[PDB]
Amino acid sequence: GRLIYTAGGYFRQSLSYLEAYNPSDGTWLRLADLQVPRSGLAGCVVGGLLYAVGGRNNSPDGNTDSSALDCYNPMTNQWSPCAPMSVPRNRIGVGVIDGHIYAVGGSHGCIHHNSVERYEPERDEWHLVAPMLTRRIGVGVAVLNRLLYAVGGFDGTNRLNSAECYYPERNEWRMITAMNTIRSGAGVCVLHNCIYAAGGYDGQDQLNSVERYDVATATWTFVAPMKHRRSALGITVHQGRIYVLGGYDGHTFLDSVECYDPDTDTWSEVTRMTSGRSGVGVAVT
Amino acid sequence: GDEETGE
Repeated sequence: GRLIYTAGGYFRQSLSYLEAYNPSDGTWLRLADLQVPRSGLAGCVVGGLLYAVGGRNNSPDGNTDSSALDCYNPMTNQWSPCAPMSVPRNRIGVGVIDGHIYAVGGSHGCIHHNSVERYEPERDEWHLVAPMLTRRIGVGVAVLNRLLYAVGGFDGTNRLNSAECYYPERNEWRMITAMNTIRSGAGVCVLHNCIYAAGGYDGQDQLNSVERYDVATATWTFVAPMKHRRSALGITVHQGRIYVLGGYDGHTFLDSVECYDPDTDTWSEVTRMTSGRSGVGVAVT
Repeated sequence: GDEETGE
């Protein structure tokens, strides 16, 4: 029985919450708080351990961009610090290949990163890899066919509909087919050999539209839209279904959790988080 | 403080 973990987020200020949802019984578990509050972070799992990567601590009295990597062990209910990244990365994108964490783009003050780094848990080390062709903050990251895709985001001037792909063996990036919609702060995941891009911000409105990339045809196709428009939403895949958590709709910090069934092409509200928030880190273990 | 994140 795997759980959907939600770490950090934002409501008035950056949060420390670590909560886990059980889709089987609909229950929420209140787990050990993050040591440092963060929003704009990303979550991932390697060998049953949860990782909270980058982000920013937004407090009423000041902001602190994060280069931190923290590891949560569900068996001990304890957070442990890891080696930090080379640079702080707020609005980061994260992906896992062969038990290695890829930290993609994000921001540090005025800097919009195109840089990409990789973490080796067995050595507790980060190393820079080939940078992206585009500077991307609020980037969605997905792993498919042992390739790392970086989708949408913001380059510092414009919000992007463009997407690119990383080849770990060759250590190089190549541009792929651009999405139908400009999306920054969208939820990006992989389900049944397809990349999904849900919600985000186009420059004028928070989106409820969802589009899917098919590798064989190299095309992006719209699927059923979500019930709620949302930007800076958390996203994950659990037992063949997509789960979207919170985000900002332009008025409210959502507590809404929607579930997408690819067999019926339908979204349904499954639960509510304990409180509304945006910019959470999400993973399943 | 922005439309994308609500910060």
